Amino acid sequence: METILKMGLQANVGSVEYDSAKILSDKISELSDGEMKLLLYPGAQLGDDRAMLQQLSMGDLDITFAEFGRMGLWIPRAEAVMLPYVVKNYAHIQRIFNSKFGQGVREEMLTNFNWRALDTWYNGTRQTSSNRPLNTISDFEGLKLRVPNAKANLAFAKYAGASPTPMVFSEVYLALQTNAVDGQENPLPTFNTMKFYEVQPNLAMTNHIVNDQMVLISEDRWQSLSKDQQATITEAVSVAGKRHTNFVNNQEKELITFFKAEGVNITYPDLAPFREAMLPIYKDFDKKIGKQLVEELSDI
Ligand SMILES: CC(=O)N[C@H]1[C@H]([C@H](O)[C@H](O)CO)O[C@](O)(C(=O)O)C[C@@H]1O
Repeated sequence: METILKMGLQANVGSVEYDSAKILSDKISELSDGEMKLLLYPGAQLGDDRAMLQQLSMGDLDITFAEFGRMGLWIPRAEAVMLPYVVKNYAHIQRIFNSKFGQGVREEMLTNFNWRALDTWYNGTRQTSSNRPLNTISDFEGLKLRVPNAKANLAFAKYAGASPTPMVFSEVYLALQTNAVDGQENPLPTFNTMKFYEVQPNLAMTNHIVNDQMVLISEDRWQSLSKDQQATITEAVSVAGKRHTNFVNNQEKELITFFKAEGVNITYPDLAPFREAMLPIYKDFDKKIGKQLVEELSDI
């Protein structure tokens, strides 16, 4: 081996994201005949996504994952893509990523922050688990709902009427287990592999945020690779992404049966009241960004 790359991710070994990172790594080695290798640093051992993104900018890490909307911390308009109920499905996030708006964000990521977006995959639609059944939006009143350190998720919790509790991902299981919080929200593969179902007796299909999953490489690293090495990474990303998105789609169907068998009570609230409750988020965001951006993205 001669060219050694490093990838970091928050998700643990055993997660869909890790499984796909291992595919990346295996395909990079296979297609390069062992000349290239990808080392893997899971479980947020390097920090959270925000920290790993900075490490990519500095060249201390080569590859990491990030949602398009997470770019909003550095490129404010991108946040709109993570506001609850804006993105309808994966095909919609693909239209956004490929649109002139998406291209403009991707160019800014490369120019300012040394991030080259190679693809974006489907990471699932977030759902809300809890220690009591949630059948209507009114049931969110008083719910101590853990959220990531992300304003969109915090706003979902706030406008649903819950009491948002930001917390890093690695601390969630213990907080649920001890009832320090009453619930969390994440896609179903995550709810499975993090074992949150072991400590959450209810799951509500709020369908509130569609998460993509960009594969970012340091632009400096990319430019230093040969054309052959670039082709290897492009093909590895294509192979891994096809498998990732398909696995998430399959799991979103198959996991319902599994969670029921494990004793989880699954509820399906009417979502029209949830969508209505989120409208002030869009008005505020449009006011801050200076245009009707949420509506323009929703119509892309
Ligand atoms: C790429 C990445 O690290 N994604 C992580 C996301 C994002 O940080 C968040 O959605 C904001 O974009 O948060 C989690 O879902 C969470 O803490 O519940 C864990 C997940 O691994």
